[PDB]
Amino acid sequence: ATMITSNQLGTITEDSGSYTPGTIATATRLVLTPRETPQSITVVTRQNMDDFGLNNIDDVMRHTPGITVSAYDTDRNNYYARGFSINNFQYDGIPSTARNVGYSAGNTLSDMAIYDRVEVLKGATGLLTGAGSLGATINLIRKKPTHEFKGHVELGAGSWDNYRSELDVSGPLTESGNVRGRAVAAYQDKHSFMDHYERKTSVYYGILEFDLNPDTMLTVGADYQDNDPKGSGWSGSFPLFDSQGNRNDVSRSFNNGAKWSSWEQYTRTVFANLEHNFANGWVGKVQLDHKINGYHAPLGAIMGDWPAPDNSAKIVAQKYTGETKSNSLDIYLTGPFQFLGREHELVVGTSASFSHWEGKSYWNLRNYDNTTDDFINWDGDIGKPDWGTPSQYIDDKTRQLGSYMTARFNVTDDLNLFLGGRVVDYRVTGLNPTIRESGRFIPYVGAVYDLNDTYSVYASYTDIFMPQDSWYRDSSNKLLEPDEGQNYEIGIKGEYLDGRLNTSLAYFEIHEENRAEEDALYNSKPTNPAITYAYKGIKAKTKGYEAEISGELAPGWQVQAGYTHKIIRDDSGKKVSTWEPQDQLSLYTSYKFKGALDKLTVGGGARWQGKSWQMVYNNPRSRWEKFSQEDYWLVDLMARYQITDKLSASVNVNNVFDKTYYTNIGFYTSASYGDPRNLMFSTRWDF
Amino acid sequence: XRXKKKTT
Ligand SMILES: *C(=O)C1CCNc2c(NC(=O)CCC(=O)O)cc3cc(O)c(O)cc3[n+]21
Repeated sequence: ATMITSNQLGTITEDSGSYTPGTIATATRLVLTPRETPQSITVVTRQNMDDFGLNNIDDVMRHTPGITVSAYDTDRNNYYARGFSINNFQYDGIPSTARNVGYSAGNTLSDMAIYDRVEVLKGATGLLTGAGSLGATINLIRKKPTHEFKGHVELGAGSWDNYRSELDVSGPLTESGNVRGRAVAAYQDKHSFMDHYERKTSVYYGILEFDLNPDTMLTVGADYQDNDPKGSGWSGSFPLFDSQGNRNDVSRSFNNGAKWSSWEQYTRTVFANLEHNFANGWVGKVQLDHKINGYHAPLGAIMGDWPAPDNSAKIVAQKYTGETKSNSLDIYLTGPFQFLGREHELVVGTSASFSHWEGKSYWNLRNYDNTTDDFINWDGDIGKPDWGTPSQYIDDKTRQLGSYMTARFNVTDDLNLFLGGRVVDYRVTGLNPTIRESGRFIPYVGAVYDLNDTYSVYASYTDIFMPQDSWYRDSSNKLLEPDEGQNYEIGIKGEYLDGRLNTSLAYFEIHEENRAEEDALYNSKPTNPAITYAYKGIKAKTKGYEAEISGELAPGWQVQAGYTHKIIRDDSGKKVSTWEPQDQLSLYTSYKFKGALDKLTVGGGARWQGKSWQMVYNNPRSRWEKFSQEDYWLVDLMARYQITDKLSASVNVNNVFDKTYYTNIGFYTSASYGDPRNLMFSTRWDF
Repeated sequence: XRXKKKTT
């Protein structure tokens, strides 16, 4: 018929083995091609994740172009987006409130085995997502059930006793098709080059659809991922400084962690939602959502200038437990709007979210000896001390509301205007100095002009803010106004062949307001409660350019790659985010062969980042020290052979040259090495 | 940042 392989969220990727995307509504909730989208965008398709064996999300952020994957500890990584740290995840267009990573749970790792694509929206997301963070907003998208039947089961084992396996099954459940359903689940247990670390995750998910015509699908389902790591290290992989001695040298596989230390993060969620097709040529969607992010973290690790002369080092132990539920109501109407001349479109919409995070933390240990026989050569084996009584409780509930409305006017059959905004109110009624904000306006303004039938240009003023935590207060005792910012963008995009190939390069400049910087002088802290410690709020500026291609480079030649020049400093200040390389080159590509051996595909890619540095502190000598990560040229090859019409055979080797490099260097004075040469064989479906 | 208490 009208060839509906697309949808509300936008044309799917589990088909067109083309690394380039189809239509993303992730920006204005209004379906649009990339070119028709006036904000910087970069998306990892499914045929891409597949080719390179990008199993968990991390394995995507590493391969996403423009983003930098830095680490904290074994089970915690951070994503760098345009000078800032990405901290906004949007599942099927829905944001999440597992905001704080100190008590991280679920976000930094989601087995892809269930999504069709992960669309990252660079710039200022505020329009759709409420309070959030500058940089980018990740946006996973689940697998929606297939009309005709389809499914598969994949196995596969990689290095360090890395074994995994999923199973995808979808189709109709009644002749007519009034009802369609899909179920998928995967299992993965792997160790690591690092000693005693052996995490195992598992994910189940079931989604279904209920037709009735314009009484369009009352689709519903629920997913659940469970990460139970053991031997989890914490903050870095090893302490940068020994007792007082200079630097510390240690195997690529040392692990400050405790054999028993682990950071179990789990997330289960349920959604329900029915879309409706109105006759005016308009459609309105309504969705409910119940999700929960819990965390079971009984950490145990050795930290702090510790390889002491007598070869022994003390170790901090601490336990953190917590779950955090959330309900979300999001309804929206989006369709053709006649004003004059020709039809335009609006997308009136309002949302609501009721979260509730409660949790404990134990660090008032009892009857414990945290000293260790010897440092060097150690398999993080120490007693799992008895955590006394919770030493800090947590009972906070946030009620973020807000309504929005976006306009896609077109003065000319080339130039279209984007007027619109999202107002909002934030309420975090909890156990600490109650705070809330309301009536703040987040604006959305952009326009695209169609030059040749090919290239086109856009400009944009995206915005976003974030009511800050209570920790942050100023000289007096006021929580520095919310951390806000706007992304000033201008670039030109270009598509070729209905949308098989797609290019774009733009100039983005971000301006940060009230950035939370630790007040300095303030040691001679005068009486007032804000006493002890207080931060100040100073302005920051982030400017840079970005360019990346993606799509059908030839006949069956897929390629996606990008380069990004970034620089960020604070009011006539220094360079902040010195770890996120000022320049980065990402290039990934696969080619299927012609006739001769058209039963074989080959691919590979490479990333590059210029000098990376951090500013630590050598307590033992008080003298501050610099640390730089020379250069980065990482390459990885892949290959896959379709031996039978139904049954694939492939193999990826992720760090060809085995580049001994650093992933983090200035975290609480630690460091973590980099996945040395990976290797993973796989086999596709059937029997 | 975020709030509390690894060694201090
Ligand atoms: C405060 O003590 C800190 C140190 C800096 N930030 C930070 C982060 N990460 C961020 O949100 C900023 C991005 C970055 O440069 O890292 C995470 C955490 C997590 C925990 O658990 C703790 O204790 C501190 C912390 N901080």
